[PDB]
Amino acid sequence: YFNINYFKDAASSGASRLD
Amino acid sequence: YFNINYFKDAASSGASRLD
Amino acid sequence: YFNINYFKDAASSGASRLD
Amino acid sequence: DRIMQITRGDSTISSDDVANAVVGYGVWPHYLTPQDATAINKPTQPDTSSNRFYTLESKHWNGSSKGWWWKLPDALKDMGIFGENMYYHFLGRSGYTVHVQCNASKFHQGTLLVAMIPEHQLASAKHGSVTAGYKLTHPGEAGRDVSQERDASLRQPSDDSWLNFDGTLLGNLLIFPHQFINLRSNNSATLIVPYVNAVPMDSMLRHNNWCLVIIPISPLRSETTSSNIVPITVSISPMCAEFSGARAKNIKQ
Amino acid sequence: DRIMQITRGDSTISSDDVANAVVGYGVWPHYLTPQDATAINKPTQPDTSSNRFYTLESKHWNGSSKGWWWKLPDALKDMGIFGENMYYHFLGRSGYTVHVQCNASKFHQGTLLVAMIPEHQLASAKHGSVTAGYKLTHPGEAGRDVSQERDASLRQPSDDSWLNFDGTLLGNLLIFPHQFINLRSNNSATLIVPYVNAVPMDSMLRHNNWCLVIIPISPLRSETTSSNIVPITVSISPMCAEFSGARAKNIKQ
Amino acid sequence: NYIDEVLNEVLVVPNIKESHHTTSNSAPLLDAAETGHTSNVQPEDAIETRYVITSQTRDEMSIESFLGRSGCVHISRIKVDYTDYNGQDINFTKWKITLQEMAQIRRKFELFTYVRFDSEITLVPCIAGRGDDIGHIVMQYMYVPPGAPIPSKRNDFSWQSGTNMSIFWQHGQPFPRFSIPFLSIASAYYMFYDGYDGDNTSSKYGSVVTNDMGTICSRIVTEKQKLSVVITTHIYHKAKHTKAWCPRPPRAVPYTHSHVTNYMPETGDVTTAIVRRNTITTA
Amino acid sequence: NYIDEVLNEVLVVPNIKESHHTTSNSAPLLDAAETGHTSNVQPEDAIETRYVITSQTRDEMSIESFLGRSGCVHISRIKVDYTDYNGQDINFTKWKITLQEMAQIRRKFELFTYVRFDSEITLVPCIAGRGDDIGHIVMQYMYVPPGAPIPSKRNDFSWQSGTNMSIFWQHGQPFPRFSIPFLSIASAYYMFYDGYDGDNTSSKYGSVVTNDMGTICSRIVTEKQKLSVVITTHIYHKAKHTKAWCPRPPRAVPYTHSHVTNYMPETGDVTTAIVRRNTITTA
Amino acid sequence: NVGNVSMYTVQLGNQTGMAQKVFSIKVDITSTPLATTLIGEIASYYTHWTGSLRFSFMFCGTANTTLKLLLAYTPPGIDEPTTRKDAMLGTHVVWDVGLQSTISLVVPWVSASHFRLTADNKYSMAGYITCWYQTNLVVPPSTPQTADMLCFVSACKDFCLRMARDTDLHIQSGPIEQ
Ligand SMILES: Cc1cc(CCCCCOc2c(Cl)cc(C3=NCCO3)cc2Cl)on1
Ligand SMILES: Cc1cc(CCCCCOc2c(Cl)cc(C3=NCCO3)cc2Cl)on1
Repeated sequence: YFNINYFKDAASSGASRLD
Repeated sequence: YFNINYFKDAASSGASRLD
Repeated sequence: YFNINYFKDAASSGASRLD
Repeated sequence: DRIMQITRGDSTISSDDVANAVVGYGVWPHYLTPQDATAINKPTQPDTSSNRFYTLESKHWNGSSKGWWWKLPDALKDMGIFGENMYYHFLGRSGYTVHVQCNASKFHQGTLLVAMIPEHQLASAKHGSVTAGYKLTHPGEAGRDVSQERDASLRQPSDDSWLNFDGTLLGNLLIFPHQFINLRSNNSATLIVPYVNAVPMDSMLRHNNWCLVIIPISPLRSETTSSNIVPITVSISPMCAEFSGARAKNIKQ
Repeated sequence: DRIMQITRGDSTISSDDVANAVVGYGVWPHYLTPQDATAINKPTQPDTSSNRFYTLESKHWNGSSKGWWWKLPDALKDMGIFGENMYYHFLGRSGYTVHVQCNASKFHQGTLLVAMIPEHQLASAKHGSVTAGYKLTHPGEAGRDVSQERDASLRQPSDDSWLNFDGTLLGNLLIFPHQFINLRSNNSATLIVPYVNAVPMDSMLRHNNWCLVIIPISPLRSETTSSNIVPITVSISPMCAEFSGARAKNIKQ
Repeated sequence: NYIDEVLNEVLVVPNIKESHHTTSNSAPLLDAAETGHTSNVQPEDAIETRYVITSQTRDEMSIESFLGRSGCVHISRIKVDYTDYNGQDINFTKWKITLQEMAQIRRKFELFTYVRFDSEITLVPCIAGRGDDIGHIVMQYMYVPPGAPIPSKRNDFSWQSGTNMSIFWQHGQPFPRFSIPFLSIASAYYMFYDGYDGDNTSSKYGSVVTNDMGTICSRIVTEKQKLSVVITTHIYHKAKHTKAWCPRPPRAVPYTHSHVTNYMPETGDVTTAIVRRNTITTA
Repeated sequence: NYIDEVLNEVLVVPNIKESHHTTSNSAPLLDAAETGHTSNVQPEDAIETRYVITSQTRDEMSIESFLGRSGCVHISRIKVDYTDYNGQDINFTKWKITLQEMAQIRRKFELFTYVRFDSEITLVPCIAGRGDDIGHIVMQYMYVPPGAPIPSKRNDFSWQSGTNMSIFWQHGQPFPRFSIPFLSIASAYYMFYDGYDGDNTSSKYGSVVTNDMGTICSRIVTEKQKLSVVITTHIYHKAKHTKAWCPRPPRAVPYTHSHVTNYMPETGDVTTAIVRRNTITTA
Repeated sequence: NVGNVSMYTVQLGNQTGMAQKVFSIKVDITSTPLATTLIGEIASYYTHWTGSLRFSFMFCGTANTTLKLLLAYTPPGIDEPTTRKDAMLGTHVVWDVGLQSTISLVVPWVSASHFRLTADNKYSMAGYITCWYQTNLVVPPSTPQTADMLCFVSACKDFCLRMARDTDLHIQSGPIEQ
């Protein structure tokens, strides 16, 4: 389960990723 | 996540879009 | 229903499997 | 066939009679792998000169005997080379071979239970939170118990057998790698055991991984002259010894 | 370029200045071959844990200094592991690396002649057929001479330098593997030396194969405070050590 | 997989074949147990068996259904005070990370030498009303690894958890639960140990030199209330994704203290579960 | 990705190869640190290393797991009054937008010159009952950017939020949380600054000329109640999707005041964490 | 010394005796003098540490000056060595002061537990490092006879930390005003 930005804005999202 | 108008009527929906 | 590790980390997950 | 031959150093042992041999957890002792490792230095691996057949101090098997144990990383704190490399290095890792010899005649009756035990945290003889003392879980070739007497001032373990010294009905002890010495068939007991521990190489001084126990189950019974003494002799062989974390030298105690 | 780096054990040595290095008889030290061998047992070869960079006791370079020697098989009769394996085994064989460090400033003037010598049968200081004593050709890290005083009751060698202690005009000594330490260019001296002896493996106790000598040729001369002490430090590394003929253990002396 | 896993038929036991009589040489019933090995004899060997197709799974006999069950391992208690709030060492709990502090489950592991696992963890706060109204009693649990500022008292600076974990539970909202990675510098958790702190004839020896893994300093955030209370936040623990190495004989003597084996009761003779018989002849 | 990300094996560290001895010219152990650069020497260089395949991730050593953790940055308090409701500057809180108003976390950033992030934000109201019954105490938080009508007192006209954000929390319903874009006219948040307001020998100088970003005027909507209360709404903050530029030496002197560096304690000698030794010779 | 800068320099002295000792510190990276260091200051943000470490020393001596120190890493197991010989027996590096100036000493990773605790712990004791004279500090005429050496510590690619936790090295026995 993931990438389901339930919210529109980007500022709202999980902790980013890593690379 | 989106376009899941959980409700029937159109009056009920998120803030429209932009174009 | 399964394999939906709603959480990121692995330490968080159901009881493992069997094999 | 029962006969067995074993060669470890410059040393060899024979036995014209035996009860197979046992490999602890069905794993054969070997050297550490660059996968499970952690340290960074090149381990010194004395071959032969170290992992050879050292024989300890012998003991008497009494009709009053109660049992005796030796703690391995420790039993050879004096056995040349191995037992020096122990003291010169921080990290030590090694597996063993235990040859337990105890003969008498076919007119004798007796039974010895031999067992090795990973992390044998003994219990103190005294109620409380006081743990056994160092200096007493570090006997040496000589081993411990016999059925001996001692200061109760010392944070002294349990000389108590039936509870396993750890307080687990001996008899479930059969879960640890073991075998007996039924004087009517047997002659020896041979345990072989790899390196078991949550760490790739531990402190040969602070931590004793293997603990060995020999316990008279059915009491020795002859009809001979008590001039006839039936010792019990233990012989051991570090195997795949590996050391590292070289430096000054600890100190004897 | 003069800088040099050497790595032998868990040990490494550096030198921001040097006079090449020398390989004794142009042969690099290595392990014994099943051709020239003789013994029958599998030699123990402590790697790293043994053939590493041991540094001895340091010494003072005086305007009254006369010279000092160390005998190799012997200088490390205490150096951990190597020097235990020595005592536990009959046959021992090994080659070395000698790092001789001695700095001072570019305002100092001095010259040290360093040399190794196969079979350095010293002469006694006293006329006769009495050979030097054991106990005195077996000094240890500490070395011998300095310009010291001692009992003439002891079957004592020749503290005599110019004769080479063996009675060969020092100066022809240049025939043995050597180099100097001319404080105006040099900093150290590095000798590397294989195993030379009519036998594949000798007695590490009775026989010292290599003998090392350091002799002040041109006397140390500064114009500084004699608060400025200019030591001389020797470091050694058994290389390709190999042992065999395991057993009890000799005894210290 | 499903069916086999839903029907729970993953680890099935063999069936008992049919036998006939044997008037033959090799006697399987005879082995010498001194070899330390275990016999291999079966029904079919000893008797004239029939034919039973089995259907018993050894699923529930897995270190995960043996271990993977929540158990009280600690009962944090706070007899609040309103008289002196804050003060040193008050109204906030702290407790050393471990298991041996409470039986039944301690028992259970100890069945093995080494163990490894991700732990579940659940908190069951229960608010006892000693007043005529409990208000809104918020709560803060958190975890203090080594070496870390452990609250001296109730509002330190450590309750800011700028980089620590603090779970918050407010009366009504359900039980707090969460999980955790396997925390050990070692490849496995040492249930036991035959090591010490050092050569100091006064050094520590046990499971314990190897388990200083925390502590928990607690807090009831809400501030001063009128009508008193007492909070009892129960700490349950579950082992998920477990492994075990080298089984041991179970414990038969009621312990005392943790991180030790010690049984030697205060005076009372050492008691065990074994029962006494009049005679071996009749059971 | 998954495995690597679930197993947390994204940033792995190299292993320690095997070495042999070196009786050679180039001496890697010798470099001149005056170049201001950093040495590059390793185990394998200095010793006769072995071979260890590593397995440690530098995942948790990422500006996101270093920064991305919630921390108390403010504790809004309201000692209600029923005597005078409304009145000027009462029963409603307002507080200037910032971090430096409270350590542990202030500390943490300050480790870098510039920083940028979307902020999480959570509110943890705790209602202390000073009465025999707290009723239903609704709440209104909101945000007053510059220049905006900041409530003079409790019911202004600004609590209509016709175009502002006001989050509402009613006793029972969980903690209010929300998130936020990176608010700065600048490409990054200035943790520091070596600028001033102007040439006015009375101008401001610090982190601060560049951070007038708000304030928060608070409100307990419910009206007049009977039995009193005191509300303490804790403000936690988390940094999600963070970046950092030009690291700095950590802080070792307990600060005082925010938007300033000033350490100079009130009388007390400036204290630091360094400990004193009797002698260098023994540690 | 401590509240000043000197608190950073180590003067290499006279030494009437020979083979004498300079200093020592212990390796447990969360232990003053270490701790405060960019590393230490940090490590104190995590519960566990691991890998090798690097100690570097620099000669703020003179040009015409000369010396040779012996630095050593005494792994965990025993007591910080009282004597050089005893310490030379383990991990070390002879340092020849010269045209270079910086010698970097590596601290291999020797441990039982793949990982060590950042918090003071008798178990996870990393050991000691010490420095002694190999030769001396010789200076030709009219050059000072004491001089300093600066010392530093950076990590190794070995290195890695975990289990974030709040720091040690900073108690805000404040508050903080406005
Ligand atoms: C023996 C033995 C067994 C174990 C297992 C140890 C597992 C750690 C306990 O896990 C918890 C942690 Cl790390 C934190 C909290 C916690 N509750 C509120 C804050 O932190 C609770 C538990 Cl059960 O250790 N020695
Ligand atoms: C230094 C430094 C660090 C920062 C970060 C500033 C981030 C802004 C704070 O974010 C909040 C906002 Cl914009 C509003 C509210 C809010 N709570 C109730 C109403 O508004 C809370 C927070 Cl933490 O600024 N200077």
